[PDB]
Amino acid sequence: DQLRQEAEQLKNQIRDARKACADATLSQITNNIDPVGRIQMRTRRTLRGHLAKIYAMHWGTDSRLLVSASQDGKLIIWDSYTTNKVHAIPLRSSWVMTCAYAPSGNYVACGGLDNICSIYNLKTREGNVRVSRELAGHTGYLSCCRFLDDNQIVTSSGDTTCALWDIETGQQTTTFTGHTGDVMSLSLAPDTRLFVSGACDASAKLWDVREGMCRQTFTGHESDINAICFFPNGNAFATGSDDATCRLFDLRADQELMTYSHDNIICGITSVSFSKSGRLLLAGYDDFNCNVWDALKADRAGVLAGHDNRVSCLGVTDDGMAVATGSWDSFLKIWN
Amino acid sequence: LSAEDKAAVERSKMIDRNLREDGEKAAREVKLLLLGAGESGKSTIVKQMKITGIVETHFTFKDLHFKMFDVGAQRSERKKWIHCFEGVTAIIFCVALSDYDLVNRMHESMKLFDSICNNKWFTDTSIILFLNKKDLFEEKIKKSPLTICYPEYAGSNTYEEAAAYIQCQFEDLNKRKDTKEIYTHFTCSTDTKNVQFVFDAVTDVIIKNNLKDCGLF
Amino acid sequence: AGYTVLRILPLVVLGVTFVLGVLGNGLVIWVAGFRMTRTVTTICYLNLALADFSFTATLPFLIVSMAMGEKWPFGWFLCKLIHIVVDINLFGSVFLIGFIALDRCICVLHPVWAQNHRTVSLAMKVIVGPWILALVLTLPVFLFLTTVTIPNGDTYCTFNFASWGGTPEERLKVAITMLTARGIIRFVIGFSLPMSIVAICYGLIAAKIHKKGMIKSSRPLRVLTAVVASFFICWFPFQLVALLGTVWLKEMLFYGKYKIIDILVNPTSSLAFFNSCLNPMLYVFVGQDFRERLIHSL
Amino acid sequence: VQLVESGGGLVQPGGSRKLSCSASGFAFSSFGMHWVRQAPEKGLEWVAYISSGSGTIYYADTVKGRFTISRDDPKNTLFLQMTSLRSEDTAMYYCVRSIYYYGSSPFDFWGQGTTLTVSSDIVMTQATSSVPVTPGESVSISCRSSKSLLHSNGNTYLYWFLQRPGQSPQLLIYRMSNLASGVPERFSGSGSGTAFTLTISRLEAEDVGVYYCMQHLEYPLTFGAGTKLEL
Amino acid sequence: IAQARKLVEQLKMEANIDRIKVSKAAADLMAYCEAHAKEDPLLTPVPASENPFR
Ligand SMILES: CC(C)c1c(NC(=O)Nc2ccc(Cl)cc2)c(=O)n(-c2ccccc2)n1C
Repeated sequence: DQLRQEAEQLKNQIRDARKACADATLSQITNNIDPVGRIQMRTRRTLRGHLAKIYAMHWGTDSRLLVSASQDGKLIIWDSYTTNKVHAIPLRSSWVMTCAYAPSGNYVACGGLDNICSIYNLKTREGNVRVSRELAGHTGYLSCCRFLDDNQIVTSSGDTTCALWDIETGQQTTTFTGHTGDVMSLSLAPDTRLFVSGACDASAKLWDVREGMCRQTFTGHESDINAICFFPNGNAFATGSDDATCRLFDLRADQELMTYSHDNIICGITSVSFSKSGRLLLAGYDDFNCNVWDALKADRAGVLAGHDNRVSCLGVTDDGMAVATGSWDSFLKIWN
Repeated sequence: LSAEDKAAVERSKMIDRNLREDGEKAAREVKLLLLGAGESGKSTIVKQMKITGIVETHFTFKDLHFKMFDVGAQRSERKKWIHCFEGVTAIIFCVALSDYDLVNRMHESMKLFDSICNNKWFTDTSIILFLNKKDLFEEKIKKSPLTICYPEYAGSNTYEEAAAYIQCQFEDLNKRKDTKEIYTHFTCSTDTKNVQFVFDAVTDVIIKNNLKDCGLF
Repeated sequence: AGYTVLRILPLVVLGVTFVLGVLGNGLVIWVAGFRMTRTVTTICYLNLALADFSFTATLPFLIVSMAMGEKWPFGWFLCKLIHIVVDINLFGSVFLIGFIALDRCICVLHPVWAQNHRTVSLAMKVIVGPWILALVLTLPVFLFLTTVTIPNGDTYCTFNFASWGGTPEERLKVAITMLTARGIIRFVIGFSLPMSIVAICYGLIAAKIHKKGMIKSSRPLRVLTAVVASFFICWFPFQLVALLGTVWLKEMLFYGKYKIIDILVNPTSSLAFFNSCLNPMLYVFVGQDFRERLIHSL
Repeated sequence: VQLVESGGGLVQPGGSRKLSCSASGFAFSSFGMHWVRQAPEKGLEWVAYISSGSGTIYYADTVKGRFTISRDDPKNTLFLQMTSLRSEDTAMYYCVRSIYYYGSSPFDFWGQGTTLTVSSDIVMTQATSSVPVTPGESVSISCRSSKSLLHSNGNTYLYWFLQRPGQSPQLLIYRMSNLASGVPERFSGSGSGTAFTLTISRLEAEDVGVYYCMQHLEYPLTFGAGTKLEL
Repeated sequence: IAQARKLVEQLKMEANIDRIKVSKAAADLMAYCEAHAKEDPLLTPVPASENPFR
């Protein structure tokens, strides 16, 4: 306990350092901007293929193809424009909690309770989708996997550690230790040199992909963080937690900027995404309705109540055209 | 209009028929979640049913396909992945009877049982409780007393009464006696009668589920 | 005389049957057919609902006919369309109730077989067997039923065999034979096949749950006895009045000995249409899963 | 991926023959398959097609009724049953695979072919038939479509094939804009619904051959007369 | 006990951050939002002829 004391000293120093910077809250600065409150989006498409709970969905960089992960053991790539199914991948493990779509579009990744991030090659000389390589160095369930390139994927796990992988070799080049709880989500920076992680210790950590160490730690929340997403600028991010609160943290200021919580909401947040300009915060909820938040004024500008079951995943296209929400009712909807 | 988007739709409808045929094939198998805190007979019973991460086990008995998921090699927060098993037909929970005096270890089994039995994800999910190592329990109970696990135990130190006491202390941990049933069995090296017990419990659960789908229940 | 209320209560119950059956069958068709996952039970309930929703929809043209002394005002198309829908939908209601009984019995007596071989695709393939049998059993209405004009100026929808016979005795001989057919099929296919199947199948799943001790409330026995008796209380009086009228078919026509049966045909038939009113309440509303979709999607 | 045709030979005019396509190295059941024949010293003509799953079958108007196309997915083979054969059915029949989904490259792989020696349409016209070129020049092959190939979905259904001397055709540009896997970036495609262009930048010795257009907007799929480059 | 020696090291590294005041850090998020508000399709209902979804 000799050096446990200096941990409180450094915590007080950091708290004072970020207290001094908090001269004016974001809410005061946004008392002049025009509010948006008429955000009403309607279900343009309903993807009906899955026969079980949908745990993860990921949009393609083309804003048209999306990959969907469900517990029927199927990974489905959808044509959001025509509702068509491009591919239906049979997974070895049906307990998949995450799915990523490669920015190039040539691969999809799938992980879950099998502790393996499986890479699937979508574009082969044959016509089938084949397992490119199974990444099996994690000890807990994989909660999130995000592609940095065709050869680099960063995965979060229930082993409390995030890992950076080299796909063609299959070895985790860099491991990211420092959390004390199961890491539940990942969000790559737009430049793909940083990433934030949200774990069950109610803390978010900013990591350096190249360096391998965490530069910042954010601990506004009270319960475990289930969702994390960077602001489109890359300088901020928003976290969703079982606390029923969404927070906004700014890396440069290094603290919480705004809190998105309402009294009518007791359920936690399963997924968080930002609009293309970052003005809207799309958060998934266990009340069966997604909630659009004015990210600058922290007001509920809209509700997406089209799901009869808990929303688990939601994502916005790179074009910003539509927001897709997946839910445990087995249905994935595209909202515009 | 559709030029070759007419053939993408044909593919989208050909890989939508396989999803139905895989969902029909996957919904005809009983899904069992195998649990148990620390050292128990779960590894032992998995041998009795004729088969890191989830150890999925397949076995068929009396034309009924089973799919057992062992989550033992998963050290994480159960709250973050226990909801993945919400639609299991039944939970198989293994408790080692010989752990009453060990390290205390029997009380940990009760904490794990209470956490899952009253879990909001399993309110109707029945539990097949396996009180394993009944042979070691009877050998040990003559010398070591059950008082070392339960201070408030008013009874004799014999196997057939203390075992019933253990079954009562585990079967009274549920607060949902109306909506779900616990099937308890004592097993040490049972000659393939554990599969019979699981089959009977699963058949009762399937019948009760078929009644709930109808209005009879 | 005292035989005046008998001209009223059949009209009152059928209007009540029309409104309640339309509302309940529409609610079940919408909730089960659109707001619920397709299951073997849901498909059977939706098919049973379709039969007694269309039958209730075609009820008011039998209400106005009965109100006007069985005279048929509508055209020859409707008499040869509204009585085709009633015979197909009424014989389809009884064969879907039997099918639901058989499925409920198989799901309890052989749960392992019902786990490995009971699929939505197989249910859809087999759910049309009752529908084809109802279609085959309505051919006497397709061919022999038409509107007939009386010199007084009244048109009645009835089975006319003038074209089929071509001779006054020969028309009667085909008329008696074909009427005895759709009378006897009406009892053996309409009541003795569905009622026996319902009694045996629900009796078997009351002995099974009792032998295995699954009664934790009086709701199982109450729902089972309701689905068994309600089919008997509604369907039996009509099928007995009709079987009597078919066993004594010649006496009613040539001598008119039993006019009590003819005046009982309208109340008993109304009671047997009220089963279409009770079917959604007894089979789909009892389920908590269905109720938790009506209020969760209201 | 290998597509091997068999069943070719000399037939008296009026007889019957069955062509086989032994397909190995790829998921045959997931690929729609085509038969494209080439009359000797002449251009490509599409004759038949089976969708994946066998649900959709189309035939050329010339062979419709007397030609039958079937596949056996477990046996990984494609069959063309030919009856009422005439003198103008003598051609090298190519077996072509095509997979249809968003972003796919249909007609990607062509079989070797087999020779028979029997003793409205979206007309596609190549303006030229021979083009003298040097190994350093940049030829721009032209193509003309009778009906506009641009669709409401935004895709222009024009494919570019290169058939080297004594070889099967290879897809270079599918949907007129993006080049097929395995093709050098020198090839490029452009066009505006009609009047399409295939631009080659550094014409190597392996670019010499006959270039064929094909429309995939409507069946039957019509090919161009073919533009040849001589070295 | 290495947990304390590493946790204090991480806290020291996190302390050495050139933090920016929230006012400039908050006004730089609304600067990005207005600079891309026009190109945000979810913020406003775009005409049906420019929306890929019906
Ligand atoms: C409903 C009206 C149109 C009706 C008949 N038509 C049917 O009763 N159709 C039918 C289909 C299936 C089943 Cl299970 C039971 C009945 C019928 O015979 N009537 C009758 C006529 C004379 C004597 C007795 C009854 N009346 C009045």
